[PDB]
Amino acid sequence: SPFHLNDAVAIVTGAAAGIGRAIAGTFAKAGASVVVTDLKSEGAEAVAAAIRQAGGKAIGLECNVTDEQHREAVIKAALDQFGKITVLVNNAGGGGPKPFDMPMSDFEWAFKLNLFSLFRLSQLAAPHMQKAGGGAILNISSMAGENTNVRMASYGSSKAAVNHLTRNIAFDVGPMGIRVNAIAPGAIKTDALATVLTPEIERAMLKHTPLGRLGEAQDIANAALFLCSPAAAWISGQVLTVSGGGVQE
Amino acid sequence: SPFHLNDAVAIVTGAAAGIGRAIAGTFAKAGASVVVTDLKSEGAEAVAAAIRQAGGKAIGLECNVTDEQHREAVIKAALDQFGKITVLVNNAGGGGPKPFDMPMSDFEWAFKLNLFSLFRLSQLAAPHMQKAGGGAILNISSMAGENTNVRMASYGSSKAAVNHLTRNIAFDVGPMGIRVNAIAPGAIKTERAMLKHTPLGRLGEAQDIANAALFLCSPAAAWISGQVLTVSGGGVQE
Repeated sequence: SPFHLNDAVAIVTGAAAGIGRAIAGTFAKAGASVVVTDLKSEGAEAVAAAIRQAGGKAIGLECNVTDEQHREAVIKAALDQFGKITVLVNNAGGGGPKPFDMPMSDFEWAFKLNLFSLFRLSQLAAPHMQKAGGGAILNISSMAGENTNVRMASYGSSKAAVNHLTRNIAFDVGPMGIRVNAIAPGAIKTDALATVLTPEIERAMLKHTPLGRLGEAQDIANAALFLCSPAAAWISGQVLTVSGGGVQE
Repeated sequence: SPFHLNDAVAIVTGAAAGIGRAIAGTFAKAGASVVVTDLKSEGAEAVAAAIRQAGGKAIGLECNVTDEQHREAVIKAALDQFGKITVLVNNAGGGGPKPFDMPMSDFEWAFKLNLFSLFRLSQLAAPHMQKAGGGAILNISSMAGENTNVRMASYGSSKAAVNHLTRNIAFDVGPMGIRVNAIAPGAIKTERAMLKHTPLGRLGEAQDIANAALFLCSPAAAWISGQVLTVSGGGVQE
């Protein structure tokens, strides 16, 4: 099977919960040594400990991905712990609906968090992936990068930039043996709150979801494993939308 | 004919030369009073003076569109001179090919110059547009916003952000009576290699872009918003 990550070393950011946590655990089961990072150090550590107790190799670190010193520390930690970097999953991000008249600090922060952080981490990881014989970068984007709605000036525009960055930097790092792809997830039921996801909003989301259920973090992690494995060795510059056939407003 | 800009007041940024200059002069000939701005004071004044000599209404002023005090000065100059704002053409921008390992300040500057500037100018103009009964915003983007190539990490990604900003803020400002569109222009004369994949077999003129700009800012486009119109002879140059 080509769907393994044998001898890989994967950095997974923002991974104390949700999609990032599922990606970290799945990648470790598939053979990768995993560097789990999160804004809360205790949460990254809990994921890494669970991986180790299940028979895998992992460490957990605090990382504010918007801080250059934190970014450099994560790169160094991966090299100090496992000797190389071959996979980078840029899952850290955030934001959401905001009014058109938002303060410019809010608009700029969407870009610092969703885009500048993962571009810089990609810059820092790429020389190490080339030295290791090749690698894969995976960006977790959002369906907002392709869809259009109210209150999306910062969130939608920053995620659109993530999508197009993915397509373009594939040309820059392909000759170094590095693939770059993105996943745009639909609405995920994992870690969603029952008060935020009460049956009337769930019914309204499922009305435009052909497959009749909301997503799970493991769905995204399965697609992430595919895109970071030799099974996707000739796939680069792609944005894969995982959303059950539809959209969830 | 609703292809005119009668009684309009249009701010046009980056208008000292090329597309911006053509849009300013075209918009004035179509009936608009034009606030011509450029990073270079002399470039903006020269175009505004040439418009006035040809019989139009125009003022020119320096504006670094990445400087908040400059942005506010342009809004105030439009209101002081002409009493309202109904059209904003965001043509100021820049950048180009850069290596993947560029300094981070280069990457961030692409977004400050190409995106943050025109979002903030859109925020500043919109309440005045709403009070005037409606308006049109036009963003001059780039074909790099939808194309994929080497050395495009900052330029391509920032122009893609401009395109998607256009699509999304159309939802926010439509209820204020404001349309928002973009143009992605092809290579303009200011050869057989650049034209090898251009169906119409010629380079563009600045006037080609200005004609499309005039349409999209005119009542003839009163029900068009959120669109990115590519004006490039059917293909990609170079």
